[PDB]
Amino acid sequence: RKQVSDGVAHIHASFNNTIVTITDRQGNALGWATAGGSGFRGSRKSTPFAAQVAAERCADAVKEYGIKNLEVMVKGPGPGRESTIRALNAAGFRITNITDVTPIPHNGCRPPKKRRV
Amino acid sequence: IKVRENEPFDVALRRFKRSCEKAGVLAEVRRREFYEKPTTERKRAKASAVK
Amino acid sequence: RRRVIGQRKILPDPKFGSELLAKFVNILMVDGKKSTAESIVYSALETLAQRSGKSELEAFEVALENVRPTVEVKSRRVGGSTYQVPVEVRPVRRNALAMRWIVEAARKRGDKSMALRLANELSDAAENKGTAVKKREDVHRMAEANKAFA
RNA sequence: CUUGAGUCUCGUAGAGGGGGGUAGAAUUCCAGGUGUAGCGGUGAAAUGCGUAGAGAUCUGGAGGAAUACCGGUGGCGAAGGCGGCCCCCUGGACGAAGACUGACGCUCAGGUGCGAAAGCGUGGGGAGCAAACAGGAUUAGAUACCCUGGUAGUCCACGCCGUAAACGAUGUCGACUUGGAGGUUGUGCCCUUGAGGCGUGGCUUCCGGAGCUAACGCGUUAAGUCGACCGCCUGGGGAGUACGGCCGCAAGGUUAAAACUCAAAUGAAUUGACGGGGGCCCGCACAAGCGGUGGAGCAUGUGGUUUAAUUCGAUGCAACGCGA
Ligand SMILES: [Mg+2]
Ligand SMILES: [Mg+2]
Ligand SMILES: [Mg+2]
Ligand SMILES: [Mg+2]
Ligand SMILES: [Mg+2]
Ligand SMILES: [Mg+2]
Ligand SMILES: [Mg+2]
Ligand SMILES: [Mg+2]
Ligand SMILES: [Mg+2]
Repeated sequence: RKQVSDGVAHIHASFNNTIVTITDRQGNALGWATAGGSGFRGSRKSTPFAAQVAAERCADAVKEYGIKNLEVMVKGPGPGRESTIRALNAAGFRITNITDVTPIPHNGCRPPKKRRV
Repeated sequence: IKVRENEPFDVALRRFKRSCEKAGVLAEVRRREFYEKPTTERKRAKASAVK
Repeated sequence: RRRVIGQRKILPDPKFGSELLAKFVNILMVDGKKSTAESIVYSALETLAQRSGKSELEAFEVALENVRPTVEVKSRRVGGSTYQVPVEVRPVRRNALAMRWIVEAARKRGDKSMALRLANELSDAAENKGTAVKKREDVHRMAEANKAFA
């Protein structure tokens, strides 16, 4: 509705869910879409496919924003982390620079115990 | 990691990503530390590396 | 199990010389009554041919087209998790399943005599109407919705 | 007297120690911009957080703890233990040539001091994790494992506590005893013409011979062959318990029995069996299909119930149209 012609694509590929938020280079959320919020839940929403079917739905918003091309901001493991890209890259959206913003602490915080079964 | 390609051919080149960061330095920290497991469990790798 | 069979060849349609159409008679063939059975196969087969205008084997495959499953899910118990991993079905299996469904559904179509059941239910498939075409699509829905595993 | 020990000169490497700085990565929190209906979590969930606008995303800021990569069979240390970088104060180990003192050594009950973590005191600090505790789920139950929160504590300063599978489960010092492979750092030499090659010291992994061992195994870093000194063991349970002494703020530590009771307890290795161990296979075992049972009427066998008697026997798969 403002025609930005281009922005950036954020992907929060978590181990349980994946979400894609397209925003102008400034960092202002233009349009977002999440796997879970796309029907399938639990086991199904945490699959690679889920990210794709969900991601494509994000473009269904940030596209009518004049957007032509965009970058890639991937962080965290889990599926879709790679899938999400192809969706956009193939959704006509001209790609450009793929970057892995995945955080990596040089040893600072102590992770939680948990997981013990 | 940073990656920019010239000419639209659609190639991820996800190499530079997993060629260092990604999992490992992540999957390792995904859950509670080791505290003891490193000075031992981790040092038992040679028990396999030696042969 | 670990064996390696080949293919139990069948008498190519006892009236059209078509192996494919032949087994179709075997499916409906019950209690070794290959005679009484096939007698119901051709009747509804020729009837539908006369009604559809085109030959039996024609409307046969045609109506079968809408009953041919392209893919299906399979059970795989790997670690207490019984995932229904989907996977496309080979050719011979595709048509095979179809014929089975057609008969099964026809046998309980609820008409008066099998002749009508088979024939009538055979047409419904040609235009995607009877359970035949339904099962196919219903099964395809299992997949895709499970394609995450695929 | 000089080979033991030590002193000097000169270098050698180092997460060795005390103190003070300091950088970047991330976490959480606060503020605001953008944006909208989810997020989070699991095996599923649910609690929980979201329209009072979360999550995601961007900007600024607050703070605490820990230093990815280098990094290892690595290095240092008496032991515990010790990892970013910078400086300051500081201890030890090693080689080199020699110069020097001249047996000044080794060991050591008691004694002295150092001592992981948890814990205790006072006063600070507090992001993340997390006993307790609180919900939610699981279950027959589940005061647990799992999820959502979360206090002590963890961090700091000074003091206390002295324990650990404080482990190489292997006291210290010295001397001899075939080898092979590799890491670490010092030093002598070689067209150094090279990292290349040869030697020769300290340390350290791995394999292993002789011999030792109950066997497993150890093996010039011994558990081999000897010497000097010390500590400790004398069946299992009761029991590192009681009592008393000492120590302690306390939690408790330490020294340390008896009655009674059993004929074992124990080490290693062997064979087999089993594993919600692993690898490779087979059977209509599964999957792939067709038809059945379980519902129905009746036959029939069986338990039961009854009976004067309901003759006796078969009662996981291997009993129940079975001996009949
Ligand atoms: Mg918890
Ligand atoms: Mg402490
Ligand atoms: Mg305290
Ligand atoms: Mg050492
Ligand atoms: Mg050996
Ligand atoms: Mg034993
Ligand atoms: Mg067989
Ligand atoms: Mg079966
Ligand atoms: Mg059936």
